[PDB]
Amino acid sequence: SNTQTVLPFTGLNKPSGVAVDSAGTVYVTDHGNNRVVKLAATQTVLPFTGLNTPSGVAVDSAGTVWVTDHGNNRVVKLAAGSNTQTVLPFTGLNKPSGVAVDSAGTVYVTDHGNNRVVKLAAGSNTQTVLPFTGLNTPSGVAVDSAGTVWVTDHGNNRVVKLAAGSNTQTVLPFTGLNKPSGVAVDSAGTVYVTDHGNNRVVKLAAGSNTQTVLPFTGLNTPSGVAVDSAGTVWVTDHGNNRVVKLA
Repeated sequence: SNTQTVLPFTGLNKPSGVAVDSAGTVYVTDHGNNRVVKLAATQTVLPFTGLNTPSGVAVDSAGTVWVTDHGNNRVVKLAAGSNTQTVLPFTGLNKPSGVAVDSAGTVYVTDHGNNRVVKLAAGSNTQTVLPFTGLNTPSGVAVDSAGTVWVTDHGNNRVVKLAAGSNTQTVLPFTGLNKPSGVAVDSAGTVYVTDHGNNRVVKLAAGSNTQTVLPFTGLNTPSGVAVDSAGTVWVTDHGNNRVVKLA
C-alpha cells in the first residue's frame, strides 16, 4: 500500500519500539511514560512496574512479552496473563536498547552502552556474547528462522548481520543511513530499517542490491519497526507520538 494508517493509541510520549504477535496484537514501548501498551487486532497497559525509559519489546508465540528496561540496565518479562514481572539473568548490561526473540525462545539484546549483542538461550541462565565486531551504540536487533541476527549499528550508520554459528559479519548494502534505529526481517528475508535521522523507512528486498524507501509520509525520527506474516509494516513515529502502519 501507499497510504498509511495511524493506530488508535492514546497518550503516547516518544514511543521507542514495537512488536506484533501472530494474532495481530501490537505492543509498544512508550518511552516517555515508562509503560508498555497493547492494542488487540482501546489500548491496554501491561502490568510492568518500575520501568525507566523502556526501549524495546518482543513477543513470542506463547504471548510472553520481553522489554528492555533501558534506564535500569535490565530485561524484564511478563508471561501471558502473569501479574508479576521477572528480571532475566543477564549480567553487565548497560543501557540496553533493543530485544528480539526467536521461535526457540532465545532472547537477543543490543547492549548499547557496551557496544555488544548478548543472548540468552531458552531454558538457559547464562548469557553469551555474540561475535559482532566494531559496533558502536547498537540500537536494534532482529532474528530470523535461520537464526541469522541483524543489528542496526547506530553509531556507524550501518546495518550488519551475523549468520548462525559464524565468525563472519556482513555489512548490508544500505545507502545514506543516519542513526538507523530499528530493524525487522520478514519470512522472505526482506530487511526493513528505520532511518531515524532521515525521517524515513528503507527496505532491502530479499535478493536486491539497493534499498527502497517505503511510502510512509510525515514521519519524524522513526524509532522502531515490526513486520508481520502478511508483510504489514508497523513503525513507531517517535517525533509525532504515534504508531503508523502500512499494508
